[PDB]
Amino acid sequence: WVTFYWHWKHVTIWQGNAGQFNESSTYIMGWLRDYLWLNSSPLINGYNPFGMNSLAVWAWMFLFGHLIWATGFMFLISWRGYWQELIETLAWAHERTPLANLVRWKDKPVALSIVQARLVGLIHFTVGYVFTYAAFVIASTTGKF
Amino acid sequence: VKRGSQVRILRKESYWYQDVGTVATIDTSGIRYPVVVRFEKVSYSGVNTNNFSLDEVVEVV
Amino acid sequence: KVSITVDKDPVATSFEKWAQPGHFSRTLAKGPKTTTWIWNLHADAHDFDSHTSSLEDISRKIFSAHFGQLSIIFLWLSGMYFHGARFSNYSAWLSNPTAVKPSAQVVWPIVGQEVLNGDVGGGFQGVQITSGFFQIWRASGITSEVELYWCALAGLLMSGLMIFAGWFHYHKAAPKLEWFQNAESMLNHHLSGLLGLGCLSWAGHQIHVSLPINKLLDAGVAPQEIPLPHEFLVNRDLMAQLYPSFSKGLVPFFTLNWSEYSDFLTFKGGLNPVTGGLWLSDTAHHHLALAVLFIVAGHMYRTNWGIGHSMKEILEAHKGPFTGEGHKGLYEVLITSWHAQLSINLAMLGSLSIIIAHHMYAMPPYPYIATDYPTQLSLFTHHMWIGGFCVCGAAAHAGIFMVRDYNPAQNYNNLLDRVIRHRDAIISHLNWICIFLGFHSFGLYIHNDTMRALGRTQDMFSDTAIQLKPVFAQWVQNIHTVAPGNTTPNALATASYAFGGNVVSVGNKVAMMPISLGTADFMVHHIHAFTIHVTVLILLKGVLFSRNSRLIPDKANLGFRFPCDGPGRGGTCQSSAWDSVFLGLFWMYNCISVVIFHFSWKMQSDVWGTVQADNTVTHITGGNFAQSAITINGWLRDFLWAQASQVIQSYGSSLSAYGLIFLGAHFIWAFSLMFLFSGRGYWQELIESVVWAHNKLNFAPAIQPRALSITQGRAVGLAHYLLGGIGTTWAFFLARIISVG
Amino acid sequence: TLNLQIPSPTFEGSTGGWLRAAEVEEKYAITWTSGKEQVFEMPTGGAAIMRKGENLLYLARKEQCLALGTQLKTGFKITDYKIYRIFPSGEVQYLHPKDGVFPEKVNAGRIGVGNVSHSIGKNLNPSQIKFTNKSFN
Amino acid sequence: QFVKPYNDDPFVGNLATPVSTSSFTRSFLSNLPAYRSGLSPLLRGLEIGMTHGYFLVGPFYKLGPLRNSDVALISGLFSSIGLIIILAACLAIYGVVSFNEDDNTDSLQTSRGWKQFTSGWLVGSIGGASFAYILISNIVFLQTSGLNLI
Amino acid sequence: QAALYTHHQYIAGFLMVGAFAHGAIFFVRDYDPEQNKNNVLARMLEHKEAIISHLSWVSLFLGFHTLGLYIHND
Amino acid sequence: EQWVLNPLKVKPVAHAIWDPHFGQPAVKAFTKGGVFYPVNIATSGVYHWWYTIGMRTNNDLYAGSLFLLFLSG
Ligand code: CLA
Ligand code: CLA
Ligand code: CLA
Ligand code: CLA
Ligand code: CLA
Ligand SMILES: CC1=CCCC(C)(C)[C@H]1/C=C/C(C)=C/C=C/C(C)=C/C=C/C=C(C)/C=C/C=C(C)/C=C/C1=C(C)CCCC1(C)C
Ligand SMILES: CC1=CCCC(C)(C)[C@H]1/C=C/C(C)=C/C=C/C(C)=C/C=C/C=C(C)/C=C/C=C(C)/C=C/C1=C(C)CCCC1(C)C
Ligand SMILES: CC1=C(C/C=C(\C)CCC[C@H](C)CCC[C@H](C)CCCC(C)C)C(=O)c2ccccc2C1=O
Repeated sequence: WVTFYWHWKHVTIWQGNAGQFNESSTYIMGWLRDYLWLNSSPLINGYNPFGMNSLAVWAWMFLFGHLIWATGFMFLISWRGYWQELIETLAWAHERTPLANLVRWKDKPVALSIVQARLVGLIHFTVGYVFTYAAFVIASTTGKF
Repeated sequence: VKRGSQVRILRKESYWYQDVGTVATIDTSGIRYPVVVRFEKVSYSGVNTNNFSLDEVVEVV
Repeated sequence: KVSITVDKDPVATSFEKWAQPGHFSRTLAKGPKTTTWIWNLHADAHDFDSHTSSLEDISRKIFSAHFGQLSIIFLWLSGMYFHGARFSNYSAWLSNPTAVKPSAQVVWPIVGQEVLNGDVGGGFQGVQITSGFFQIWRASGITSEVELYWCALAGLLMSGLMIFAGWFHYHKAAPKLEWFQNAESMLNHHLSGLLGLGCLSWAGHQIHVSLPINKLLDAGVAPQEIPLPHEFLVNRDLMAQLYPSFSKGLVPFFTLNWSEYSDFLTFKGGLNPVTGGLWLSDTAHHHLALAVLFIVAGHMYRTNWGIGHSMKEILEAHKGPFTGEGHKGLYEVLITSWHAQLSINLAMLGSLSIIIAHHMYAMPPYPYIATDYPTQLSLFTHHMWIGGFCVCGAAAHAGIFMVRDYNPAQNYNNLLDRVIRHRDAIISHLNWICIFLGFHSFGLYIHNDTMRALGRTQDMFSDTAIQLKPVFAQWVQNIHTVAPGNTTPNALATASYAFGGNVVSVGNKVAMMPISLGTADFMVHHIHAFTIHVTVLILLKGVLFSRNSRLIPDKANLGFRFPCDGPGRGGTCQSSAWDSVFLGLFWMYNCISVVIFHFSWKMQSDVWGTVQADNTVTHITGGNFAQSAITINGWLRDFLWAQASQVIQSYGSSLSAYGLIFLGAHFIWAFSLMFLFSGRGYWQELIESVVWAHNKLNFAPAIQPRALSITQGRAVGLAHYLLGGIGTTWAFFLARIISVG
Repeated sequence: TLNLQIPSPTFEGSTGGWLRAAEVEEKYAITWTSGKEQVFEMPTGGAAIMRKGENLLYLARKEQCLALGTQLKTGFKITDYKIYRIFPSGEVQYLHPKDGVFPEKVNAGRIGVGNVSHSIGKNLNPSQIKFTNKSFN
Repeated sequence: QFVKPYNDDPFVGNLATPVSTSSFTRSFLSNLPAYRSGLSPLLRGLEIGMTHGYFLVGPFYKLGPLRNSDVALISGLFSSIGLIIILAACLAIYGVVSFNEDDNTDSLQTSRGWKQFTSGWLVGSIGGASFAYILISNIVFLQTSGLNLI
Repeated sequence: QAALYTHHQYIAGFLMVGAFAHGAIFFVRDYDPEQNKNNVLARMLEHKEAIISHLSWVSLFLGFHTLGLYIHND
Repeated sequence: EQWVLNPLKVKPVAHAIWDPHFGQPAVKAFTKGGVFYPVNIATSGVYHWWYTIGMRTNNDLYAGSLFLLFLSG
């Protein structure tokens, strides 16, 4: 919230249309339309079917952040017992498969712990958060000015 | 304290700490926690009764 | 013997139990010591199998609940018909269907919400509707608000009849378990009577009412000038003008001279050039043939007269060397468990809903529905969602059967037992195939995104680069295009113009044109496969491991819906079939969202559009799907960012409601994550602090406040997640399509 | 002691049985007498037929063995089920009915392990047992 | 009838099925190098690597970054060699970590046996990749996948 | 400028979360009630319920009314 | 050195890019610094910071890096 506020206010001032913030900041559709949707254009056009520019890296990292964020959703919504009962079947399959039972694990493959899963999901969520916004802020500022 | 008396709990770990219950029985055999207190408020585990010692209960007025 | 036996006055109608919530349950009838009691009341309201051990009681409750549901549905239909009769622009739409937007809802002018009464057309301003009721009525031959009023009256009368029947068959004449356990008789009657006579009556209605009225409407006659259906019924000469074979009568029918009816019973195929829908003269023949088929099918089972089959004999006779006893015990399982039947019926109903969505878009069945793009999109996505939910419910009730009504004694070395005895092979192989599909379907999109970002556009998986052509789908499309005259000799046109052919245009707008499949279509189809397979993995894994597993050998004792089995064994969270349904519902949402997005973009980019005087069609998006749908950036920019403009710029318009619902659905979706990412201990401790605050003021509820159970927290999170996501897509789709059509 | 010649409950096979870890680390066994040939549910998955007389069954986990025992005790009325643990060396040990009587009822001879002489509220704090060998008890 | 307990053991985590215990399956598995009798771990590795480094050159040759270049085949061989080295390293670390130095007489489940297996696999893989490179460079039908006959 | 501001604000939030986490860790591990007999720290623990309940009330206050004004404007 | 002349016109480059995955289009797209090789443009403000401090030549920055290596040691 803090950085959204800072960035939108300063972007509007830099382009000289501070009235846009003054008028659209009062409802959430204003933020969704005149700040996110409006300023994501150069970033999402970093690469396109018709070419690419230097912002392509930031577009790729934007999508990267979305991906890792949604991946963290996995660890945060899905909990251990399901994965443990699935890894059991996987271990059975490996032990029972010819030409791959010649190889065996030295550490029993188990599911992640409860606290471990919370931490991994939190880390994925945080990395997505930070990388998505870093891309957005740098690419939109560089494409607008 | 005697049977059918209101007693406030003084056990810190108790769901009814500093809360009032009714003494249902006091066993004089010599067990660790003789008094038995009933409560109207159920605990998280769903039990409305417990066994307390004489030093963990104070009669109310 | 298939016979009727009922108990008279089993339950006395009285309000005594209306004032005793939880009466149905022994643990709940005591009273609410905590707030968990309130939630349990609703979670266990309709779990009749946990109220009593009496199959007769459960079956009677289910019968009456079905009657109540039918009354509710009839009330719904009567309301829709009444709104069409009183609060709609149906007559104006009949006059000019291609210019006035259908509308049957009006809002009151209270807080400025009157803006939602947009200029739909026909001198009428209301809320544009996307349910297709106007086209249903036009196909039915309705041309007045009087007929719609009579339809609403019939719906209300049927709702009353259904509610009375439910009360009567619970409290006055409740059938017995021997009455309920008549699978042969029930299937005979459903197939023959319900379905066969329903489609026979509908064929008669189409032959006597819909066909001539729609013939005149397509001829351009005014709805006021068209005669009335009883005029058509009693004036065989008037009908013999439009369809000259009614002068012949029913002698051709009874002499098997059926070709005499080719004028109104034909196999034309294609789409009506004027309306853009299917030929009602084809639908009449379709329903007549279905009536014959169903009435014949309903004579297969033995009831009272020796002739017929016994499903027990059939099932027990169907066994082989890989299956041991085969289908033995399944007849008993299915006539003793309502949950097994519910699972089968829900799976079939959901699959049917999905099939219906696909067909009803490619073969627009109603007059003027194909060029009503909002109606088409809305119906497709709606029925897709219903299908997904029904499939997930089928998984849930399969798990419930496995936990509750599964008995190993009665299932020994049959198919069910053998499945449970090699569940590990099934789940391991499905795991591998899910991983393989995920890789070779999504890593392809990732490869394309990275190559387009690196400037190696010649290394992508695109039609202009490395190609992944769905040659099999294109081959099937070619077959269906060339079938008319060759493999369906007596059909004039293809079943759907989506396979190929000429564009069908109504009102200078595409109704249905060929849909071309390329690399992007190959990719999206394999992603559909991936998502369906993963959902199946979750649901089937839960169902198969409902009773026991290497982790929890005694899980049926814990039940179908339990939170966990503790932090031991490493952690046993979400190890129940209920939690499998929960995760599989998340994944069904994923699958259906991708499916409906694929439909929306593909249809707006390669089917829908306006046709110029040059015969060339310009589409809503204009071919952006072929070269943009191959990259996640393409989907994010050319579909979501590009098409969200209509909904985010809807303030001040009649779609401002769609904008507001867009934002509110976002709110609910985010609000779900509080329940999904969190646990019960934190909220119970926060409630402890709040209760201290309340006690400091010498008051607190007698019903002690408790945080939601673990299962209930998961359920609330999932419900809010699904509502928010589906509502966001709802607002987005409706705003976009009502703005650009 | 355990007799390795007791027949087995004529199971048809499953993929939920024991694996290489049973041959390498530990393999549990359960023996019980049945008055007739009933159908019971394997803790691993599937149905099996117990024989009239003694029945021996091999599992990978003590929890599986005890779940089967609980099923026999509650569903059926068999309570002579004994549980053993077998190592690759052939060191079959005896576990359930440890003293010949189920743990749910007191028996003379047992010694209390893990019993504490106060309530949980009297536990010490980690600050008090920090950098020391004291126990929070 | 066709599906039965594994090795007549009803309680082992396996089932005897046509795919798992048929005559064709047993013959094929028992005649593969990983199971054939008499082969040294080195010869097993030789055969397996020969077989694997052959198929590796094609995917790299026909879909690699330099596939539309005149150095596509050499690039492919080179990338196969790199992957073979990586997999040989994997085999070596797996051998040193999993198998302790006790001597079980080269049974492929020993330190010495696995060392011989990985050495043979490396040699055979590099040799097979080179053989495939030679054949592709010299035969047009393989460079065009048959599109020379068109 | 935008990159620097976002950078330092995110670092600030991480550091604040860590400060509170390590305060909790101190309470779990290093707190000696007998040593902190009725000083400011023991008093914080004494009226933790008041602190938490009033913090919850102010959170609900702010949330309810800020979100309500935003929705009204929307 | 060419940024300290027209700091309001020249974009400050952080470091060169050497990625064997870049195509010619990407190499060209990232040669925006007038340096004749693909580069990243710094967003950390170290250029402005050092210019204010008193750094003018690349030798000053190199000596600073040498000193900081010595201090790490
Ligand atoms: C300088 C300050 C400082 C110091 C000295 C410590 C010291 C300590 N903290 Mg930490 N802590 C800090 C700041 C600090 N903390 C901050 C700012 C936070 C808030 C985020 C925390 C939150 C915190 C918690 C919640 C806990 C600790 C714990 C601990 C102790 C154990 C550390 C441990 O487990 O290592 C962890 C070792 C690691 C290698 C960390 C792995 C995860 C990190 C975050 C990497 C993830 C990023 C990923 C790699 C990037 C991917 C990039 C992408 C492009 C691919 C230790 C005394 C733990 C403890 O013992 O408590 C009793 C504990 O439970 N700390
Ligand atoms: C609660 C869920 C729900 C809701 C709200 C709706 C809502 C709607 N459906 Mg329905 N629908 C649902 C579930 C639902 N459907 C399911 C589960 C199915 C699959 C069986 C269908 C199948 C379906 C069809 C085939 C059609 C609709 C249509 C409609 C629309 C018009 C309503 C109407 O009166 O149509 C009245 C419906 C008809 C005139 C068509 C009836 C033809 C079917 C084949 C009859 C089947 C009856 C039979 C007894 C069902 C059991 C079959 C089983 C034994 C195999 C409306 C948007 C119609 C539409 O889109 O119109 C534009 C439409 O044609 N729906
Ligand atoms: C033919 C359809 C059908 C039928 C007859 C049943 C019947 C049953 N189901 Mg259900 N079920 C169905 C479909 C069906 N199901 C489907 C499609 C799914 C997949 C989602 C499920 C998934 C499912 C599960 C996972 C479980 C059941 C259970 C049950 C039993 C008790 C349910 C209960 O008490 O509900 C009472 C009613 C409620 C609690 C109300 C729930 C409604 C929620 C809160 C959402 C409503 C939102 C609504 C649409 C409005 C949104 C708009 C917003 C702005 C307000 C009962 C036998 C339970 C069971 O048997 O447990 C032992 C159980 O655990 N079902
Ligand atoms: C974007 C978010 C996300 C992602 C990536 C995944 C990924 C997965 N989920 Mg899902 N899941 C999600 C959200 C997500 N989930 C959420 C929110 C939930 C909670 C409802 C779940 C709940 C859930 C369940 C309950 C299950 C899954 C399953 C799966 C697996 C499907 C098949 C597979 O392995 O595909 C593989 C493909 C991918 C993981 C895509 C990314 C990989 C790319 C294309 C390749 C990158 C590799 C790269 C070269 C590595 C280099 C490293 C280093 C050099 C830098 C997979 C691990 C199912 C499963 O495991 O069945 C097999 C399963 O049972 N998920
Ligand atoms: C947008 C998503 C969202 C929302 C709305 C909330 C809301 C809340 N969170 Mg947060 N939370 C979220 C996401 C969200 N959270 C996430 C993703 C997490 C990570 C797991 C958390 C984790 C979390 C924790 C750990 C805590 C909170 C707390 C709070 C409260 C903060 C005070 C406040 O704003 O009160 C104002 C209330 C609101 C903004 C919600 C009101 C919603 C509507 C507008 C009210 C009207 C309802 C309407 C009449 C219903 C009609 C529908 C019906 C017919 C079905 C509040 C209940 C704290 C708390 O409980 O403090 C008291 C707390 O301890 N949250
Ligand atoms: C399962 C199935 C279904 C449908 C029918 C189908 C046939 C496709 C069948 C599948 C068949 C499959 C998967 C066939 C694949 C065959 C493969 C990978 C064959 C590989 C052959 C390898 C060959 C020659 C290697 C030759 C190597 C040589 C000389 C190496 C020599 C050398 C070595 C080893 C070391 C020193 C250097 C030197 C002297 C060059
Ligand atoms: C000087 C001046 C100039 C302009 C006019 C103005 C009126 C502003 C005037 C006055 C300014 C003043 C008085 C500013 C006030 C700022 C203050 C008081 C800032 C303080 C912020 C406090 C913070 C973060 C506290 C965080 C606390 C934490 C982690 C506590 C963690 C802990 C916990 C949870 C358990 C025990 C251990 C420990 C570590 C203590
Ligand atoms: C927020 C939250 C709570 C606290 C929320 C509670 C106790 C909900 C109580 C809400 C009131 C009583 C509902 C009535 C007010 C609503 C505004 C009206 C809508 C609800 C009805 C439609 C049922 C939990 O208890 C919990 C438990 C387990 C996992 C996650 C969570 C969780 O996320």
